Amino acid sequence: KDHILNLYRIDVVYKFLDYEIRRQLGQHRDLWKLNTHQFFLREPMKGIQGSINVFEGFTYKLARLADGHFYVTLDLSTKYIDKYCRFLYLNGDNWYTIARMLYNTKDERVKSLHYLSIKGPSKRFEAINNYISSYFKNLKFNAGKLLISNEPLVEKIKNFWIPELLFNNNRRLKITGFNSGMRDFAYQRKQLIKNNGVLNRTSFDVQYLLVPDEQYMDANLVEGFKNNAEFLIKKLAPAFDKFIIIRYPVKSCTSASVQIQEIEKVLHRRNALHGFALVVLPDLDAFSPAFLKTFHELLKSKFYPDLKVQCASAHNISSFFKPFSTAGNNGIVEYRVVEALKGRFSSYLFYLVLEHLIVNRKWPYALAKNLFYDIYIGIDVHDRHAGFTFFFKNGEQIIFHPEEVPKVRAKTLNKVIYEKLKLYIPLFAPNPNGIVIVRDGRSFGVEYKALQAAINTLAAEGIVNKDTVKYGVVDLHKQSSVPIRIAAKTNSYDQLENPVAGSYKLVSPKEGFIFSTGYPFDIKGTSRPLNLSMKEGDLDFMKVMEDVFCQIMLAFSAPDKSNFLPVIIKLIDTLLEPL
Amino acid sequence: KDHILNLYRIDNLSELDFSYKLELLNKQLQKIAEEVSSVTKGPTAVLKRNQRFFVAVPADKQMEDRSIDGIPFSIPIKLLPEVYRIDSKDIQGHQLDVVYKFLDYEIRRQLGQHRDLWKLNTHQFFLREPMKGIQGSINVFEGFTYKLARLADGHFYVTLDLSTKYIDKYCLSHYINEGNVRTFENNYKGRRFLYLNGDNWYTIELLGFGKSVKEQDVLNYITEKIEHSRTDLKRYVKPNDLSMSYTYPGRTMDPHSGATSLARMLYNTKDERVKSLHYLSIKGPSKRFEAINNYISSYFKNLKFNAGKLLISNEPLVEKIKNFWIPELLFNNNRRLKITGFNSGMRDFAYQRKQLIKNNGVLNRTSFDVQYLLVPDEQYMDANLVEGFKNNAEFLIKKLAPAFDKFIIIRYPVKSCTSASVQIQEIEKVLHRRNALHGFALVVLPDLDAFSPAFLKTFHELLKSKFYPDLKVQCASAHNISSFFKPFVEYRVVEALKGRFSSYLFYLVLEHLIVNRKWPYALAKNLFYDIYIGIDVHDRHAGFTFFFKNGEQIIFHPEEVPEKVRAKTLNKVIYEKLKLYIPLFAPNPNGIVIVRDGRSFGVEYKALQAAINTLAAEGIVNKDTVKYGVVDLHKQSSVPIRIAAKTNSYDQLENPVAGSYKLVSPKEGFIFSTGYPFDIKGTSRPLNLSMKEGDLDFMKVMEDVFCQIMLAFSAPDKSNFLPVIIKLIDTLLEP
DNA sequence: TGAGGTAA
DNA sequence: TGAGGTAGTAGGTTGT
DNA sequence: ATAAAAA
Ligand SMILES: [Mg+2]
Ligand SMILES: [Mg+2]
Repeated sequence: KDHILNLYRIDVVYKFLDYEIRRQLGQHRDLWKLNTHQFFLREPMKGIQGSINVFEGFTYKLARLADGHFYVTLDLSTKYIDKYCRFLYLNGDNWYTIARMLYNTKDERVKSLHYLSIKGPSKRFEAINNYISSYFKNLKFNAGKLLISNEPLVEKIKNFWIPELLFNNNRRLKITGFNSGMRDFAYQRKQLIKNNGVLNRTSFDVQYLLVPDEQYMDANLVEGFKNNAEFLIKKLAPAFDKFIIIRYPVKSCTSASVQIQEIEKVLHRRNALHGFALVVLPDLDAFSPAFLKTFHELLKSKFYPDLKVQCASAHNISSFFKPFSTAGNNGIVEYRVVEALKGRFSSYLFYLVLEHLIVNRKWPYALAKNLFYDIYIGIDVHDRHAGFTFFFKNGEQIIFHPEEVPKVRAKTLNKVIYEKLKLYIPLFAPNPNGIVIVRDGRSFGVEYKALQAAINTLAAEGIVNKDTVKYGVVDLHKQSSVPIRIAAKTNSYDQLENPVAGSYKLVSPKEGFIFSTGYPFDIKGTSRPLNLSMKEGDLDFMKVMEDVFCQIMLAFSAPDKSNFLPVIIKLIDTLLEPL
Repeated sequence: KDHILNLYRIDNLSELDFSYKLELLNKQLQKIAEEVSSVTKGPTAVLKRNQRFFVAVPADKQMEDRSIDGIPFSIPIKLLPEVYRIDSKDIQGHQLDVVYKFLDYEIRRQLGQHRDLWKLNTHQFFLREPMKGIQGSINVFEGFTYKLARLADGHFYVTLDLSTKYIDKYCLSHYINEGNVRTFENNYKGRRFLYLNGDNWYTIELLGFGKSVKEQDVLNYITEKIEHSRTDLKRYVKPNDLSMSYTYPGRTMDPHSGATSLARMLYNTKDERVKSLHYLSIKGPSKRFEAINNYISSYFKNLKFNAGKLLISNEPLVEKIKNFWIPELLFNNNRRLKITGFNSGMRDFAYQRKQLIKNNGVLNRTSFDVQYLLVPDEQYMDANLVEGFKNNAEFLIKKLAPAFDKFIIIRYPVKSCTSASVQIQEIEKVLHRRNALHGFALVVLPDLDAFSPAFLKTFHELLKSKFYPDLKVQCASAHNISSFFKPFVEYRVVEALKGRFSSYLFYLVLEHLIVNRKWPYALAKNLFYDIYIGIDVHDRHAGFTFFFKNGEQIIFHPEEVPEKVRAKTLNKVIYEKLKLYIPLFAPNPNGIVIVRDGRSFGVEYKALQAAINTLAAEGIVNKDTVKYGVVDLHKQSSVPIRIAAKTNSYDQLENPVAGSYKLVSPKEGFIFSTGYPFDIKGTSRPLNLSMKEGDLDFMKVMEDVFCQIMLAFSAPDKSNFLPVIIKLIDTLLEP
């Protein structure tokens, strides 16, 4: 079907045109600018009973598509500002950022007011047209006139095909067409995971069950929760052994007081230095949220990467159960799952067990067909720390390694890449035909030259043939370069809908966008694009994009829900908590 | 665009043979037909010819001369050797009971003779394999309901729709044993059970319990049925389970006996499973239509007639369904809301309805009465929260209806949990101490902390039914009121919960205004017929609603009825109200339509005719130029029609637009109204209309009923199913 | 802190 | 009980 | 206009 893009054609000059548009848009009375490419209206909504007003506006940019014309890209935006008191300073009619505060997306002040910024395809694509028709007119080409148009770009947008996934005991899942098979794709994915189990059948390490003491928690609620979790995790991964329990005292709760005793008293005496463990956070009674947040941060970051910790909340565990009066026995005082509250508890337990398996490096499934390139590398530079993932063919081999970054950082990163590649290439992917680095953020050539040095060393040792191999670097943008929005024009009563999963748009032969969220999943609003840009190398961009999209279908955290990032960057974000 | 319907065409009627063999009167004829059909094992197609009634029987089966013991006398019944022939192209109305009954019987027999199926009633067949992966103690069974159709194109159709049943996993074996026969007996009598009985599954109604199988004489009988069974019921049956007595759910016969092991128990969709189930049976258009197509292809194939073949086709009917247009609404200070086409204005219809009501207030601007704010005392619920809630509610009401005076507070204590002594203590002591017996008020239910369930609703029910004619109240729950304010002393609404409290208050105030008979809005254009009289009788109580043109005049009237006295009361009420109200609101009425819920026995038409004759005697209304009739509205549709729209989107099926109608006969139609501009999950359900008497036009009545559907007074932001007259009757008339 | 996208 | 619809009938061949 | 109570 035909698709509608968010591109209004203008019928080098890039910076000159941007200057003209910015200068003419800054003169509008009901239009105050906030960034180089962000504007807002000088009025809040009506019927807002809070102490914070919201400000509508639009995001604007220019595009240089391959057709041979310049285009305008427009998308909505929203700001939150308190009314009674960075600041918004005043000088006559000239208002600019530097006596009112500008709020951030965090804290409870804005969290209750967020549905106003989410618009579906029809509402969003009519608001964009209204903004174009109203404000984006009477624009001047300095002395001349600029024809900012309407009736947005209509194109036949192609899409990738959903790859065939590989599960345990074979039992693959493949999509043949736009039939009832694809309609239940996410449900089939989750059901196959639940039935067959995880693909990785390697042995387990030692796990623990460190929970609060008896003075704060009962001795039967924890027993029932542990038994249910053990049953589910044994059904999923049959190699699980046991879930031995550690009890630690509360010792009041004001500010990080329990953290001092947590390591030296109970953890050191029981020799629990090595393991994975599971922690229940004490908030059963009335609690101060700041203490719980600080406790979570200190529990995750106090220990170095040994004993990686996945936590849980005691409130939900207690709410999911009921204190039965053990009718039939004496003194059991056990807790049971409420009969009307079984499905939600099952979903809770499934998600928690999946998370604990992810932190245990047991991947649930993989792709049946090999990707076009053998080696994929994901590098992220966390605060003062860095993380690397190595992704081999199909997805059966994913390796993760953290590192402390102390310049000599390039030397350390190059050494890490060299040793990891020389250790792992002969084991999993002998004679690779291509190495791709996927870097989150911005690239400066350090990773590319490190890969070049490692390739030269490996060719000196004869591991990989230099002539047939290729290497390249691609950059992932979590915030898109330009806010591209597309919709599918249909015959239904609502004439627009979200694009299908896999719709790609290449702006330049080295830059493009992928819409992973789409038809087989359900979302509120319009899908946002994931932006990729290949910087250097001798790769084919189309193959890299197809492999990245196939990596997006590997949703290890929530298989039922959709996934926005490829599994390598998502795994870094999950397993790279500070230190 | 085209719409895919739920009908499958029988493309073999051109070569089907057919044959013949031959209130109190209607009941006697029905009884005669039931008795002959029971003894001949076939369909009865009772025919009227030459002012006489005969029972139709196909010529293959014989019929022996005898007598049937009727109530006045035992009428002799006799075979008539004359046999009549019906061609494929002459199915005139006297023969309409024929063809229909023959096909029905044949299809029911062949469907009940299936392996992986069983029948629940005359027209519902379910699978014997329940839904997999249910963690509760309730099995969900999925099946279909079918019906025959006589669409005016000239062909018979099969209408098939999905259905679900909820049955516990095991009943009468692990629930009651011989040691507690008299303990829980009263918790099972009068219910509906499923009996397997080998490979002949049927539903039953239990008349009580009995002795055990080893003593009641019936062993070696069930062992015969479980021997030739595809299910190993040998382990199920043990000589310890007691013998239960059953009858058929249809009518009364002798009290048969059977064991308690094979009997499972069914649930009507009110006892339990609410909000823990009922979400598995909600299916969208594409999924439901795919399941229907699979059922038709799986079981409605290679069907056999008596000697021929039944060629039921596939690819269900594809037509072009027409629709009515959305009427234009009228609000306070004019402020019309009209829809010009399929544009953005149609998209925000419900939201703009609510916004216009919020901005402009209610349209009815008459005076008010004395109001109360029945609320717990100072020790329970305190006083500062009460004062803040009262201030906010008063501000909202005065913003909505500017004739509001005040909100006089009344305090009551709670004491203990009795639900009957607290009934007298709560509203028969403090309200009787004051002069607060006439008014409207609104009560705040005490549910602050650790309130016990299963009684508060009972209390609430009592609170809705003591002083009904003089103290019509609207309830509210203190748990939700206390969930917004938090102590700081003084009480202030929390900053995070500001929109939620606003929505709660707006809906509560709108419901309280509806109790006060202050209609928020009305239609702009007049209806085709001036007067609409909606009648609805249930639970010994009757309710009438008089709707004048435009709806600016909607008058509700409750009545108590106990059957000739009932008809006299109905006639008196209709005549008195019409004579009182016609000269005021509708001078020289053009027509009178009685929208009746349920089934019409002809009493309404007689009452309307008598009232019209008396009115013409008074000279108020004419006789040559006047129309009057009765239209029956069915809450549960006769044939289960479903409509979906064909679109090129990724989901190829969509719900039809609001107001899409399809008529099957000259006097039978279906309307779909919960469609596009509103948001629902699942498929829209039809509304069924059919005339009974009178000389009205059916198109005008259908369009006016759809126009009345668009008047939503309870929740303006959501969809509506019933027309405003029946919806108002159901909202009021709480006892 | 059960978890995803959309909002930023 | 702030509220809406979607889910949900009637229940004649006979099935000891 | 808002998220549930509802794979
Ligand atoms: Mg987490
Ligand atoms: Mg109510």
